[PDB]
Amino acid sequence: YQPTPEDRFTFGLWTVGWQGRDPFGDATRRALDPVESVRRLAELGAHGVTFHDDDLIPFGSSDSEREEHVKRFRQALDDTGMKVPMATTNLFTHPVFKDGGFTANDRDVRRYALRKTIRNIDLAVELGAETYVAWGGREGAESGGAKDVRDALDRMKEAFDLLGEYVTSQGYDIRFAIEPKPNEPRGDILLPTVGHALAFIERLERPELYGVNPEVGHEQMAGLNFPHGIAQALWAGKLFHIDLNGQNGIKYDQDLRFGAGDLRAAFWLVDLLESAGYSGPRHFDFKPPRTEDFDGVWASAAGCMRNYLILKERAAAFRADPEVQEALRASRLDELARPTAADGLQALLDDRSAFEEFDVDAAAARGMAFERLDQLAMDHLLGAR
Amino acid sequence: YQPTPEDRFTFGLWTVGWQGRDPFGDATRRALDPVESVRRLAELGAHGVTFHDDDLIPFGSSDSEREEHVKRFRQALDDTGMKVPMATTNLFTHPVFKDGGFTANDRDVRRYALRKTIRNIDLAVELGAETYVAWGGREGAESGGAKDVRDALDRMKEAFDLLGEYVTSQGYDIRFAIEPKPNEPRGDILLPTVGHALAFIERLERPELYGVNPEVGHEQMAGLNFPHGIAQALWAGKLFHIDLNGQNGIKYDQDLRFGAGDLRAAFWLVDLLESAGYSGPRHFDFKPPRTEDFDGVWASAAGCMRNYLILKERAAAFRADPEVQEALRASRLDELARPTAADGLQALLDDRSAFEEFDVDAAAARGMAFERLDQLAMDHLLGAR
Amino acid sequence: YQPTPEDRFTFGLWTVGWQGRDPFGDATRRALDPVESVRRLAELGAHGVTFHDDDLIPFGSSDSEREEHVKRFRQALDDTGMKVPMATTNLFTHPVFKDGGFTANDRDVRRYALRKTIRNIDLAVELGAETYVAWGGREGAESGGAKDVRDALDRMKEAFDLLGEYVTSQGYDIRFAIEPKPNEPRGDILLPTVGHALAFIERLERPELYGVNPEVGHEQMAGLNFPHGIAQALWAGKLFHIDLNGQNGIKYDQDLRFGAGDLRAAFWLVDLLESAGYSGPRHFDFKPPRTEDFDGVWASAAGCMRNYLILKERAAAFRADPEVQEALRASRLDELARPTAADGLQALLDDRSAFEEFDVDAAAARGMAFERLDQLAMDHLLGAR
Amino acid sequence: YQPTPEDRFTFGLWTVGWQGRDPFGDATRRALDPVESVRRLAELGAHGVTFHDDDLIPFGSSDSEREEHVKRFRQALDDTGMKVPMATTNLFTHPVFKDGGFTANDRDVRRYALRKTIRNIDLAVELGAETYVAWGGREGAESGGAKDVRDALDRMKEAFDLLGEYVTSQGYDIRFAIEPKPNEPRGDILLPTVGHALAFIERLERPELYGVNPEVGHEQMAGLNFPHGIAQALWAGKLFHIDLNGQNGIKYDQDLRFGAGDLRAAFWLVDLLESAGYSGPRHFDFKPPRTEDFDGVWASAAGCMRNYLILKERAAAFRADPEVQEALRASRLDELARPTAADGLQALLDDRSAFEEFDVDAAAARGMAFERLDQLAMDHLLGAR
Ligand SMILES: [Mg+2]
Ligand SMILES: [Mg+2]
Ligand SMILES: [Mg+2]
Ligand SMILES: [Mg+2]
Ligand SMILES: [Mg+2]
Ligand SMILES: [Mg+2]
Ligand SMILES: [Mg+2]
Ligand SMILES: [Mg+2]
Repeated sequence: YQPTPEDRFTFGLWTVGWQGRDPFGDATRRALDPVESVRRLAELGAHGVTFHDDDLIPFGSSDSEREEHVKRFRQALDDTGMKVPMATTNLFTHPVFKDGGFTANDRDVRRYALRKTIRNIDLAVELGAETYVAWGGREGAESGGAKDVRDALDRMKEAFDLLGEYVTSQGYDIRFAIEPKPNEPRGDILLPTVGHALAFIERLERPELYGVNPEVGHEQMAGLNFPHGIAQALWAGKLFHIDLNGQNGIKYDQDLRFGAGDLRAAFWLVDLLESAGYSGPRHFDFKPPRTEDFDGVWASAAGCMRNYLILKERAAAFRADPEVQEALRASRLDELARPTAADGLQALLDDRSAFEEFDVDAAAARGMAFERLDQLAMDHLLGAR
Repeated sequence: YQPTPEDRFTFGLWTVGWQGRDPFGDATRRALDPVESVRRLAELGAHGVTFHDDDLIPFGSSDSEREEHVKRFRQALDDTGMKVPMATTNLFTHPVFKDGGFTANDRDVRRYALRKTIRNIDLAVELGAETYVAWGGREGAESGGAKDVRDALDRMKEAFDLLGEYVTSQGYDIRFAIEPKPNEPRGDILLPTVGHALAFIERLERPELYGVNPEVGHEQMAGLNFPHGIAQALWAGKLFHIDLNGQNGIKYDQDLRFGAGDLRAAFWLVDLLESAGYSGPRHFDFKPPRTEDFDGVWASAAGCMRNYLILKERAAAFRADPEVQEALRASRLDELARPTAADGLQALLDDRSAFEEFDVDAAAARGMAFERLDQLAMDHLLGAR
Repeated sequence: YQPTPEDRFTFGLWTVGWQGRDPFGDATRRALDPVESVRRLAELGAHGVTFHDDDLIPFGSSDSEREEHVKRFRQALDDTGMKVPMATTNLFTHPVFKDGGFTANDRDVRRYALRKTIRNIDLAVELGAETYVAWGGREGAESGGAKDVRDALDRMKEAFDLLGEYVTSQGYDIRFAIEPKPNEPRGDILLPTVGHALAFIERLERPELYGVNPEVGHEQMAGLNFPHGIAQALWAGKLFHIDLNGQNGIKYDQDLRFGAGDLRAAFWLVDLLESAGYSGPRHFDFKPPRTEDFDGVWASAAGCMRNYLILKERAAAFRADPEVQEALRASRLDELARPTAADGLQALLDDRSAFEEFDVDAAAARGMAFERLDQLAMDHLLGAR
Repeated sequence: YQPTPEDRFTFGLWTVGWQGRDPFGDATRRALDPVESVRRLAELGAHGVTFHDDDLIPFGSSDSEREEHVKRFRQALDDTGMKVPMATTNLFTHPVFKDGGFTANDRDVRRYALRKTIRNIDLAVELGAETYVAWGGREGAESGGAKDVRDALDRMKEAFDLLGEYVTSQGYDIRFAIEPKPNEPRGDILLPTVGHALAFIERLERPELYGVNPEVGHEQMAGLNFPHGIAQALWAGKLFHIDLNGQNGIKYDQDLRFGAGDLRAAFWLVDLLESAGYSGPRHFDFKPPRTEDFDGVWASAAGCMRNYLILKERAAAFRADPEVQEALRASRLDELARPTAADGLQALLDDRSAFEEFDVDAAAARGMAFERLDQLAMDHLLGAR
């Protein structure tokens, strides 16, 4: 189960670089130089890395310092063959963003947030990124009167429209991906789920430029089914990027390594991505627990990739098993894929077998055989066949 | 705090008529005749009632029995002045719907579900309903392989497109409202939140015909902020109807009377509906607890309306208080309503006060004054001013 | 992975016998004769069955009808070799119990609940049960003023004390097990978790007679770690019985087959029960989903036992792996088992290496190596070694 | 609604002193001198303050620096009349505690944790504290193999037994209170709820020395009913202290000001504390949101006390209303307080009115009248009577 760069596994600089500061504790690890992270991730078999502006260039850097930070980083990419497929903006750490960036109540903060974003879009394009992610972690509220949400959505649409005007006027070949999260660090965050983000995109001026960047743990913080939400994003043509990690139910954002948390949900996710032919990066947004030293950091990162590859093998074995293929027919998955009424509305209205002469009791007696099918999936996941 | 029919309070026949059967217990109340419910709700000051087909016409009724059930019902409406603003279809009780209606794996069940729906659309229009609600309570799954969600969404879109073709060909003046719910009775339900439903509507052939019917308790079963979701639905122009009740957190669907559950969320909801000028029915989808006899049924229904009227008074007093109006300016709600960059993208890029000369430390030091504002809201809710 | 009666797998009559009625739907399966269930479970390799009084003897049965129902049941046990290790009382289905049994506000209902329980204790002893379970599903409230919880706990203690007086005066060799549940069907249920039940037992007059009957899905409805709670019950010497099933997070009580839901938690549970030497029944309290016909009922029951046996093999392989044993030493699980201060309080106070000369920075730098250990557990669960 | 020191309102130094650093953001406020906090809280009408050792004496302070920090603090207490009723130990911030204090896998860390605690017990007694709180925020795990919970509970019992030996040998008049929390910052925390903590205390060598310090928001992070848990703690005689704040459901620990979050639960809590005659401190463990400047800090602290006093008035008015007193009799709260069987077991067995001649249908038909009672409580809370 050895990863190769062809598997397209990517990691944020902020993931293996997390120093372990949590709301009740100080850092347990020293800071990692971005160049060392790139080198160490390349040896593990990763394809590339991603970054926030402030991960790569310390906040408040002079233009001269900025140029040398980028130059060092580019040299590490050239030495290793790593790519940078995605970049994003930090609009959440600095105190100025305490009430948001794009939807801060203060207008001057909103204009600053846009300029900070635009400057990193230029850098991302220079480094070859294809996707630009926006996680509005500070957009939201702890109390009801603090934020008029209709006005906030007006401001959010205004910001993303301006960003789309900028990339189209510059001729950039980059697309945007909105990352939803239901809560934390704000009491409630705007666009809290995949669904809310997909709905918002359809009101932007150039919807074709925007998709979603869903994260396993974030949808699970609302108790939702992550594979179901990914299926709706794929159905809409909007899965531009994906963040993989693990989460144990409804609680604080744990960012466990992928495969931890809800293991069966991880299996059904990999089954779906591989069956659908998703061709984007398999990106890990995770935190090595602060109990770990640097050896544990790299073990946890390796485990992300290993677990994806194990689940990929088991899902493929499941779908290729002739006994599973007949169980899928026994449960009428083949009929689900067939149109309900390709004969049209009038023919349906005239069809007495659809109502007047439909035997509801005979249809109701037909078992779905879902439990046999699900035990075949369990046996395949566990390697018990 | 006396309701009048001008307040537009409506109730489902199935609400006060719930006999108290739950998954662990038998019914504690006898069945109510729809005619008696209409009479008793009119005396309490309700505006009208809503129904599922099977609430009004017992399943399996002959055409002759059907005509007399409707005739009796219409006479009660004429005697009381009650209206019927909304109707819906039962696609969840009968065993034939155990794997769904519109997205059942069996194609013949899906065609039956469409014919059952179309027949009740005709009845709804005859009784004057303006909105037709769809709650897909059986659309979903308990296990991952049972339902290919991309195929299921294809079938769901096919069903709603056929329904829109039917109403437009018949010249009906009725619109559809999709009611989301995250889970129960299926392990996960398709279109689980307001957001997912809004996103789905934008892929239908005639999106102008479809909106949402959100329910307080359902969004709270995913831990989401119900007033925030309503604000996004209003922003999109899609709040066609609303279901009011109460829910104590993430658990089974409690359907408590409105004002029970999360009281502060009820206050912010009423504030938003009244400020936005929502003019549709204030519909209660609630269950009088099975501890109650019929006197308790009518007390619980009266309490729904009373709590709405109390909260309406307190929210109005909050917004009209000059001290609250200056607190809103102190927290810069006025600036949130002003465009970020009406001067345009180029002017923003050329504005040195937006980045090069922006004083981030001075802006970061400005307090938001949100806690004073929220205590003014608490004082108004509690009548402590 | 074939079960034998030596594995001690047991099932409630109400599990495979569940007809599929849920709060929104009618039954999808016909009722099962208890004699047929006993026969079919014996062929699958079960050890025995459990029952509520009303599962075996329809409510309101004459003494003559009661005798023939028991006689038929006993003959099926004799023909198959099945045992009855546990019995319990239905104090939740009949409308008279709508506000509780032992803690109903009406005193005459509380006395009736005690007499109904005592009559089934006699039957349980006659059939050889060693454990008598109490699930107070109706003990609780939907509103704050309905139930004074201090008075309710007085009544709950009074009921269990009277039951302990009864069994000791009759010379019965049977013990009680309290089954906690946080909510459903009441809005909040008294003694909602394993912890609350353990604490309550220590205030009874004869605490040695009472332990807990925890259920996987119930602790997960509060978001708690089920293996951790089982460990505390074992530590206290109070794990008298256990209910095995599956649950997908915080929502309605799903009662999925064991191994579904949180698969990793099922692995750690089996590891703990087998390591600790738990010798009681492995009881399944689960519902075959109402999508299934009778073939699916028996497939789902077989899957309960199969999943336990697979996890038992993988946990045993994990603990016997020499590489796992050195990883446990690397993470200092051996030091956790050693007393902190067997030298005593005074020696600890005089030990300068414990404070004055303790090198906190060197200790803080030691990694715990927990992520390597957890990936070894994942590899063993998945059969990737 | 003006607080006086007779109301016994207390605040932790770490509450108003929280600088606003969260897991995704830097501090938004400068650090407060403990002496200034004492002065400002005294002017607001607080009774006293509480502290962790490291709040008052920076970690790593020399004995000489330690003496001057305490001397300054004592002078502020003398100048203002503020008391110190509670103190606690920081066993969670420093990296050395990353795997726990009392239950760390490393034995030398566990011995250090005990010595750090004992040194602050001496200081607490010197400053007059009556209660010593222990919050084991780092005791727990993110993965199943990292922590054998039976061994961890052995170590936890060993630590608390040693602490009880220390206070009894020194002749101190101080008692311990264990503060439960279900999760955060560890993935699962040991003793996660009030119930688990009460059960654990009964296995200590001197149980009379230990009680609980429950926190509103912590029990709500498991979806539990906080007034119900407080009632069980009072019933057991173990409510030694209480932490008041607000929480919006199952998510990260919000620590909102008291009265925010679940407002109805706050009403029922105040009703219970006042009815039961709880005479300990009303302690606020809350965080002014990081959106606020120092004016907002003091507004949020004032709001804690104001909301308690408003709810106290409304609960008193509820219980004194003659119409509420007859509604309580209508719902048979008076019968709940009467023994079920003071006549004894034999008389109950001989009572034919309890079973043979009990009319279950007549009893089942009696409504509980709980909804009328709950609307009277709502009207009183809202000042609508
Ligand atoms: Mg995350
Ligand atoms: Mg992410
Ligand atoms: Mg509902
Ligand atoms: Mg509804
Ligand atoms: Mg259950
Ligand atoms: Mg059970
Ligand atoms: Mg807290
Ligand atoms: Mg606390």
